[PDB]
Order: sequence, then C-alpha cells, then structure tokens
Amino acid sequence: NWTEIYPGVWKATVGKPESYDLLKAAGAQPNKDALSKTEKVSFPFANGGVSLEVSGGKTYLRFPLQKEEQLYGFGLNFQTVHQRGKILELHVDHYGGKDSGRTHAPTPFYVSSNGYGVFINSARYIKVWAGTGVRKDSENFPTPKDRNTDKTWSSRPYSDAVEILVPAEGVEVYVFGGPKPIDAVKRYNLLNGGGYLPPRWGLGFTQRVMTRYTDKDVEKEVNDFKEKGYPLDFVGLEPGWQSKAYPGTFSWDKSRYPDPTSFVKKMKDQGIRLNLWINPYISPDAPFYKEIKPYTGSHTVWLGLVPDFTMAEARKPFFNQLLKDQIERGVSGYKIAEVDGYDYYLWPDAAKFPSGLSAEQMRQTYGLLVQRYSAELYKQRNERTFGLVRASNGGGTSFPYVIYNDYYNHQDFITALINSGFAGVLWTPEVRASKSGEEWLRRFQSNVFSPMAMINAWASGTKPWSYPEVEADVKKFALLRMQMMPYWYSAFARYHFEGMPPFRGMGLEEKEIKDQYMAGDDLLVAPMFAGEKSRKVVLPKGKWYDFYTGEYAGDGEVLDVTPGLDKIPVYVRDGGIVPMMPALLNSPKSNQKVDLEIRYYGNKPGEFKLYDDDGETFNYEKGDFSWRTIRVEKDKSGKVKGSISAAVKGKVNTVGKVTFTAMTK
Amino acid sequence: NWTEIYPGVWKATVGKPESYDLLKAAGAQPNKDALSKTEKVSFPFANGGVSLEVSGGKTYLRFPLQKEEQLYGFGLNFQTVHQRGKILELHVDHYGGKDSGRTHAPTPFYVSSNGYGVFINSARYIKVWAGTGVRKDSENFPTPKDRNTDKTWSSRPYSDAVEILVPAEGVEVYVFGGPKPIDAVKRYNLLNGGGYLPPRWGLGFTQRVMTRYTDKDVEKEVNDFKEKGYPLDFVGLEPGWQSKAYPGTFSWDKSRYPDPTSFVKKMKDQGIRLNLWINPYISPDAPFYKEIKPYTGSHTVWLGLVPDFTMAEARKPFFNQLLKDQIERGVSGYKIAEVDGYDYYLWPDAAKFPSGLSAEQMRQTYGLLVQRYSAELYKQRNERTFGLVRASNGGGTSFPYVIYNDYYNHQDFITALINSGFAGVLWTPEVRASKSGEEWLRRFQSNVFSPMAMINAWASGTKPWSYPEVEADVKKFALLRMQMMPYWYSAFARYHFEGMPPFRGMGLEEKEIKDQYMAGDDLLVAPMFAGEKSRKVVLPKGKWYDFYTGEYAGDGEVLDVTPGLDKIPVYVRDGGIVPMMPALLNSPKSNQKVDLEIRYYGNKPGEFKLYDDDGETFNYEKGDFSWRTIRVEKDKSGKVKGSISAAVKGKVNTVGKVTFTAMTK
Repeated sequence: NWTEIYPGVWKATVGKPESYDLLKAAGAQPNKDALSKTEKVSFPFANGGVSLEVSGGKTYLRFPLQKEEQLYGFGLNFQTVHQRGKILELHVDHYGGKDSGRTHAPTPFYVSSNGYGVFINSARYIKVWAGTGVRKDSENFPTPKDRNTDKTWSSRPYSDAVEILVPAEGVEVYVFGGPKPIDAVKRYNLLNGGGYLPPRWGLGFTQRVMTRYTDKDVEKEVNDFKEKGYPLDFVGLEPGWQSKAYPGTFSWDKSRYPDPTSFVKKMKDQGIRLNLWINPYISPDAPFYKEIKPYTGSHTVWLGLVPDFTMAEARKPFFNQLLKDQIERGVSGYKIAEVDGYDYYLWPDAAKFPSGLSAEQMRQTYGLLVQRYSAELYKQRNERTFGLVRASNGGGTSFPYVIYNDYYNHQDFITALINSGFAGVLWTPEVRASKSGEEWLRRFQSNVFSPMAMINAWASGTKPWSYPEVEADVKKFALLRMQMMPYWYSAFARYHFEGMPPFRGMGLEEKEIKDQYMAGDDLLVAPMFAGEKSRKVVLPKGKWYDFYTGEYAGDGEVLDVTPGLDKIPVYVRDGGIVPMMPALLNSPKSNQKVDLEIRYYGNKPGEFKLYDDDGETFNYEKGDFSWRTIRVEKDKSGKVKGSISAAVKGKVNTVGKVTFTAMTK
Repeated sequence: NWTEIYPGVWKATVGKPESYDLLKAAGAQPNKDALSKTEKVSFPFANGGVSLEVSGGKTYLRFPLQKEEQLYGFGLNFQTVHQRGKILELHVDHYGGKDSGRTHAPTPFYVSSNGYGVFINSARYIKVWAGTGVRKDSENFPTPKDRNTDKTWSSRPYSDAVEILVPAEGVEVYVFGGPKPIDAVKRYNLLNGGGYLPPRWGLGFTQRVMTRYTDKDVEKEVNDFKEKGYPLDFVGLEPGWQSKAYPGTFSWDKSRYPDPTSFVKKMKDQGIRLNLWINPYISPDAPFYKEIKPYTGSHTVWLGLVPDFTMAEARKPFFNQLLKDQIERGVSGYKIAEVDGYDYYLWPDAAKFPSGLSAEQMRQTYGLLVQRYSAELYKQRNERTFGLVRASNGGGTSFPYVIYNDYYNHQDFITALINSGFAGVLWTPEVRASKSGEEWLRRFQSNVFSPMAMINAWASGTKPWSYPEVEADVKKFALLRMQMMPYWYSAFARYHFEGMPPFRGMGLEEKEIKDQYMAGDDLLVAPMFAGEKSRKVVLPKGKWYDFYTGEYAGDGEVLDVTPGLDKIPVYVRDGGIVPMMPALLNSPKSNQKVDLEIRYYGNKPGEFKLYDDDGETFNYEKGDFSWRTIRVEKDKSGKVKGSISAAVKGKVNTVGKVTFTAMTK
C-alpha cells in the first residue's frame, strides 16, 4: 500500500524488493526541504485499476490509463517523445539506432499528460508495455469485430493500462502527483536530490583535443584560442594522457605529459581547467592492478579488468589513484566513457562479480557508480566538478555529469535533448566534425543552447574556426554562450533547488513535437538542420518575441520561418528576461563583479530570479547564496523600467552595474 | 554430470530444472531404434572448459571453443549462417528484419564445424553469447594492448567460449556427438522423434486463394487448374471460410460455404484436398466460447481469447470443434497463423494463464502446442496431415508443419531455408506476388526446390499463370515438382527415419555461404534473384554435373554462371540419381503403380534408396514400407546399366516400369 512520504510523493513496497536498486546504487538523498515546499496534491490514481503482484519469480505492475492520456519518458529516447503504445525493455546500452529501451539512461520513470509520474526503483532490466495489452476482463474491452466483413477492424485494439514486468520477487515503486506533468518531474528530480549545482566554469566553452596531443600541443591550442578571441574554460584530454589506454593505467604518460603538475598549473594559471577521459577498465600496468584484481569481475572490457565498485576494496585503490595523481594536481573533472555498451564490448550478463551483484544490475548502474564516487572526491575538497558520462539511470539526477555519445544524427540529438527533461539526466548534442560549414554552424548553434557547449575533436582535430565559410558566426555563438552565462546559471540553480530540468519538451508549463525544446524558463528553441532553408515553429498560447530583434512573433500558432544561416530560431515568452554579462573569454572568478544587461522581451511585466554565489564551492550548502529578484516593464511612454532586489548582507555578491533593455520596440 | 542416454547423446541436469520445457511441451518421443543404430562416438568436450552452474536465480552455462571453430544454428535466422561472434536472445516472434534471436523458431540448438551440437531444453527466453565474452581467467586471455600506440589493438578481442544464460533455477542440457556436423543434427532430430513422414499429396502443389473466395470461387479455380494443365493437390482457404475471423468462430461461414460437407467432398472427388487457415484466438460467437473461457489467458489477441492449451479443459472444446466440424468432413489440414508475434499483437509477457504457466513459456511454445494437438487428431484417424505454422521451436522436429511468414526478401528467404536444416524445422520460401514476371519465376523456381510448393494468393489473387512473360516456364517448374515427387518423398523418408534434414547448408556432407543449399542428398541448388543475369556457384570437392544437360560442371571450384530466366542453377553430385515419375497433375493414389525414369548423373557408380509405402496412413509404423535400392553406372561402352532391388513380399508396391538414363553423355 501507498505511503505519502512527501507532499505529492507516494511509495509502495511490493513483495520482497532486492537489497540493491537504483537509489541505493546512486546514494541519492532526497531534498526534503524542497519537497516539503511543494503542494499537497491528491493521489493520482483515484478510481482503482492499480495492480501490484508478485508471481512466478517476477513483479507484475499495472497502472490505468484514460482515453485522453499521452505518456512521456522511459529514459533517453532519440526518435520518439510520445510513449503511449510503445513496448520497451529498459537496458543500459550505447544507442543503437532505434528506440527499444536500450539507451544511455533508460530511466524507469514515466510522466502522463494528466500530471502524474511513476518510478520503478529496480536495477534490473525492466519490460514495459505502455498501453498495448488488451485484457479480457478490462472495463474498456473493445467489442470483437469480424475482420472478414468489417472495415473498422483494428490491428491494434484499444489498450487501457501501462504494464510493467520486473524480474525480481518484489520492487519499490514511487508515484508523483501533479497537478501538471512538470510538477511530477520536479518531485521525481527532488527525490533524487535535485540536479547538481554546476560550477560557472562548467557552463563555459570546452574543447576536447586529439587523442595524441602532447602537453605542448595543448598549450599551443590554448594560445590559439586566446589569440583568436574565442572563449575557453576547460580542455578535454583524450586517451593519450594515459601511459596506456584500453585498458588504462590511470597515470600520466611520461613522453606526452612529462611534467603533469607543471602542465596542470600552467593551464590553470591561464584560466584553463582540464577534463580527463577515462574508461574504468584496468591495465596490468596500472599501479594498483595487483591490489584491485581480486575485486574485479570474471569478464574484461577491451582486455581490462572491471572493478566491482560496490566493494570498498575496489573503490579505495581506483579512486585513490585519481585523487593523488590527478585531482590533487588540479584536474577539474572527468569524461567517463564506455560504461554503456555495446553488448559485444561490455561484459555479458553471464559474467560474475565478487560482491555477488548480478552482472545485470552492474550493467544498469555502473555509470551511476562511477559518477557517484568520482563526484565525492571533489565534494570532500569543497570543490565543484562538471564532466561527461556515457551511461546513467534513475537515481542519477544529482550527479555532476552530462551524457554524450558516439552517435551523430542531428535530429535525433535534439530529440534526446527533449527527452533528457523527462529522464532526470542531462544530455549534450556535442559537435565533432561535419561535411559542410552549414552543418558545423547548425550543430554549434544547438549545442550552445544545451547543458555543455563543446567541440569534441578527439579524431577530427577541428576547432571552432575550422570552417571558414561560417567562422564569424561560430565565434558569435561562442561569445553568446558566455554572455548568457547568468541565464544558464540561474536555470541550473532551479534544477538543483527545485528539480526543474533546464532543457525540456513542449507543453510542460508550470501531436508530438520532436524538434523544439524550452531552454530555461523563457526560451523556446527550434533548431535548423543542414539542408533546410526553412522550418515550421509551433508556438504555445501566449505571446512570443524574436530572440534577436525583440519583435512580436506570434501567439498559439504555427510560423513558417526562414532564419538564415546566421540564426538559430529562438523565441522568448512575453515578459521574458535574459540577463547578459559581457562577452568574457573565461568564466568570472568568485571575487569578481560583473555587469549585467537585462534584456526584457514583450510588454507583460516580467520577473526573473537571478542566482548568485561563489560559483565553485559547496559553500551554498551552508546558505551562502542569494536569489536576486529582477523586475522589468515599460512605463506609460513605452520606456523600460527595471528593478533588482538588494544584495543580502554577508552573502557573495558578483553583480556589478545593472542596466535594462526593452527588446520589443 | 553427463549420462550417455543414446549413442552420441549425453544429458546433464543442472540445478532444479523447471517442470515444463520444450520436449515436454511437444510431447516429443525419441526414435530409440534409429538412435541405437548411430555410431558410439566419444564425448565432444574432452579437455575440460565446461561449466554448469546455478546462481542468483539463473543457470549459467559455458562451453569451450577452439580457434578453428565455426558455429551454426540458434534457430531460423534470415541474414546470417555463421553464428560465432553473435549475441542473441532466443525469443519466438515474427521476423523483424534482423537476426537478434527473435524469429519463428528460435531453436536453442547449435552445431559446431568440429562435429558436435548442444541443445538447451528450456521454454524460457534464452540469452546467448556465442564467443564474445573474454574472461580474465581464460587460458587464452589475449595480452592487453595499448590502443594509444599499437595499431594491432582489437575492438573485439579473442573469445574462447559459448556462454548461455537461462532464467531459471536449473536446466536440462543435451550434447550430441559427431564425428561430422550433420551427425550431430541427425541425432538431435532423432531425439525429437525424427521429421514427420509427410503424405505424398503434401509434396504436390498448393494454391491458397483470396480471403473472400466462396465455395463456387474455389470450384472455378480448381477447374481452371485442370483446364490449363497445372498440378494441384491442395487448396488453402484463408480467413473467409470462418463465419467470423480475428477472432474466429472455427465454424464454416453460411453465406460463402453454405454446404461444407458437400463442398469438401466435391473437391476431394476431384483429387483436391483443403487446408484451412486458423489463428487460435476465440470469438464470442464460437460455439465453445463459454465452455473454454475460464481456460483462457488474461490478455487477448485481436480481441480473441487465448486458450491455455496446456490444460485438457481448453484442448477438449477447441480440438473437438476442429474434429467434428472440419476434419470429419474431409479437411486435410491447417495453416496455423499468428502464434509468433509481433509483441504488440500477441499477449505481453505480463499476461497470466490459468494453468499457472508463465506467459513467456507460453509464448515460446504456443506454436508447438497447436501443432502437437492438431496433428494428434489426424494420427488418431490413421491419416497423415501436412500444413503450415508461423511458430515453432526445439521439440518440434516431428510435427507435420512447414514454417512460412509475412516477410518477403527473397535472399533472406533462401538464407532461412539454409538455416532450417540447423534448426530442426521445415521452412518454405512461399510465393505471393511480384513486380515482374522475372521475380515471379525466380521465386517459383526456388519454391519448387523446398518443403512446400505454394503460391499464397490470400491478397494478391495470383495463379501460377498470372505473369504472361514467364507462364510457360512456371508451368514447366510446376510439372517438374510433380516429376520429382519420388526424389522428395525419399528425402523426407530420410528426415523421418534418420533425422536427415532435406534442405541444408553447404559443408554438411555425411567463408559463409548464404545463397546455396543442398536439396536431398544429390542436388546443390543455387538460386538466382531478380535483377541478376549471373551469379557465382561454389562447388564442393568431387565432381558435379548440370541438372538439365548432365554435362560436367566442375570440382572444388567457383563457377560464374549465366543460366537464363528459364533455369535455376542446380548441380548433381557425381553418381547422383534423381528418380522421376510422369508429370501427373495430382499425387498418385496408394493403389496406383507409377513408372519411374532413373536419371543418373556423372560416371561414379550411383546408389539411391527409394522409399515406398501407401503415402497417406500410419501403416508404416507397423512396418508396411520398403526401401528399394537403385544402382546405376555406365558399362565399358558408356551405355547405362541399372538395377532395382526386388519388391518385398506383403508390402505396398507403387513402383511401375523402371527405365534408366545416363544424363552425362
């Protein structure tokens, strides 16, 4: 039966749940304070139709559906957003080109258009029939028809329930109330701890360089960024930083990085952080190999041992090496690769791990484990991190990682960004290479309207400026990313404090749209793809304004837009506010005041809550942060009038001179 | 541990096997006599490396591989024949366009090129890693390499074992000795009971007619066959024979079939048998609906109830209706459709059945159940049947059904025919429609070199003669099918008595070839596909002769062949014999003597065992059958010399005048 454990959050324990699951894997702590401030709402299933049973070694769940209902979620899908009528097996994997449930974060959480959500807290592979079963004893059992004579016969008759099968003798289930879909997602994310509060530097530009780069090659590339006037906060090092890779030594290569301490410091003195590639698979030449070997699984991945990170005996040596050899030299973070799949790379489900944990549960949670324990090392030092990971799951909302992959279809990259908001994880549609300048720019445009602005040149060697046809426009979008930092930072603060995903699908205000997303509270983004001169944009009710010119765009209608190569279609809600700092090339330091220009759109009076703190430590946990309320409207004459609430005694204040701009003439 | 239960057959019971499995589902009885006559051979795993364990609710199996080894089988695959390096989940389904283990007969049986086989007797979904796992404690653990510096680094390092995971607390496993791959397949098939011994009429031509045909429409089509001089033994009726379909009444429609008894008799008096389409899903208008309803599952398929055929209470009413309303009127057999998938048509794994059997095991065996109990009704009447089914599995070798599907890629249709020989089931690459006469003929050509010569015109309304460009050649191939009846019948006798699959891949004498198959003992078939003027044919060592002209073709070499539209490339082994009866339009009756022309190929002295019995009852089980030994060679002058062994006192003898022809001038 259902215990209301928080406002709008109910928990049921069915049968005998397993001792390991997603929340336990992640060590996810609920944000009780934030949850306590959400509305009491009533239980979303008010008219029965809920069934929870254990039989033949499995847990059978059924949740009812109404005729109107559409469903969202079930993880990081790339080709679909509406989930009703889909059949899935949720299974961590590298994305394979179709939506089957095999994906980087196959989060067992779904949301209904009626404003509720359901989370199945199991680390097993989970089967989902999202309204396909037609039960003989249903209250909505359609009348049988004779296909021989009746042209209305249906090959897929009406189904009135979500059915879920968990291969275990019980399970914990959570249900989240509304009243809106976004309310259920926020409560889910808060139950997970809220999103990570990223460092400001994490929201700047990152360049990953070719595998083979030496320390000298990186220093030169850094100098070229500076010389050309492009932003850069952190550089990604790829497998060549290690003395061996696939499998790895987790130790700096002596020929390419002869003096790691000096290198890391030189970069940091120029404002440049480093983010290091790893996969967690262990070389016989790693310095902790012999120590860790008894605490690794039966099967290897690219001839590397697989640590059982549920065991302290594997974690201590692995994470001590990261700490001592890298983090204590100044390394800012990691890119955790190849913790997803494919099945022919990773260990089989037939593998055995020394803790006794099934290879299945290990597969479902390995990404979560590496995120968890790596993030801890930074938190212990009162320092934020921000990096990349190729696998996550339910339980992972609070971790400082963005999902990326080795797939590349641009349309599908945007669809995954939409679905990230339903999945309790972050996703970046990264830029690598391109056949044309046009495609390079379209990809860069969408990428700067995402969790992480990044070119990953591991194989391509490209730089922002590598395509001369679009060079000037790429630079503009790179500088825009920096100017928007206060907007993004505030959105990420909402993710942390309120559970509000910073990127999400349409229809999520507080037919399927697979190619538009909200970015923060105020911006509707509708990317162009290479080869297109124009697209349609579906605007929600309420008035919207062009991001660039401030001019009225529309209201609850469809636009045909021909933006040009130099613009990504972006629209701002009436009264929407985007605070802009100067076009700095490096994120500003905690002791640095920064001017803001408050760009105000439309005519409805606007209100924006600007988040402010030191941008890099966990001092915010002790209360050292502020929300500055910004209000803007136009007076009788049509002239802009703005205010900002007063700085708070004793708190960090990085807000400099504030000016206001009415974008809508 | 391993009990030698028959010559070259070993059984191990690991843990606690489930009470239901594939062999029990099928009620498969071993052919002990035939098995007792195979060679004692030694256990195929002589040097350890075999592991059988139960852990965490699952059964983990590992079987070693050597460097040389290639693997075949794992069911009815459509795009692959070599299985080493593949990962599969064996799951009954309609084929979905790729080889994942989801297919009509996902037989959990594999064969090695080293001459052994392994069968996993579980009715669960079974996961297979066929040499992809790389174990840290392997005796062949490759040396780790540094991908940063070593260009020989492998993304898929060497794997030395087949690994299998069964989701249950134990399992029965069978191992089959050699010394050749074909020996292991034969023993597997014999353990299943051997193949069904089909009626001769089952090897004739069958036409399935459009869904809507009335009794009068069928009588006319029959008259057109006769008038045009095309063969026909049985007509397929499609869903319109029932008063309702999807779901079904299992009762003759009163408007389209007003007098069933008279109709069936009229057809039978003209030599024409009937084969009726069913799916097993029950209409509220079926006459046994109320009786059967408590013995049906929770979920419906196209609004039809799903009988639990493991319960006598479901079988009795269902099969009594078939018996009384159809079989006792003269109906010869059935086409059992839609017992495979897709997942969105069939019941979810979350469904519940009144016997308590998991929906999973029901999914894996439903085809087997319908085959089993329907075949029984015929056997009880001392009458053979022969029909079609869209799902089978391990345990199904002995049933009188051929697999077909609703897919159509021709290349893949031939690949499935190859893989049928590894899977213990029969498959027909059926003909339906085509965009060109060329394609129609190429499809008809391969189809008459298969288990069932059939056009399925359920939607297309086509007849053999519907494409005028190729009409004359289709007729020739239809008549050839009849003339070859003694060849096919004898091959099917070998399937029954010896386990020898009548259609099989290359290299199976007693790189991957996906487009040639052996048909009987003597014929190598290499189909053309539409759009091709020529193809390569890979001939095994030993001499081969052109089927049509008898001329030497080659020996252990590759040919480039341009056969023309009018020929399918077929080659005959040196000394090969094809007995030919006259081009009859209807299969000959049990009391009818038939002349044979013995077509003898090459110069090596040949020997052929001609099977003979009444062709339609189970009297053969009481010993009323003969094998007539035919020997042929050319004398000194190069003139043919032949013999046939003497007819056996008291036995059926349908052999008339016998003449001999040396095809190789």
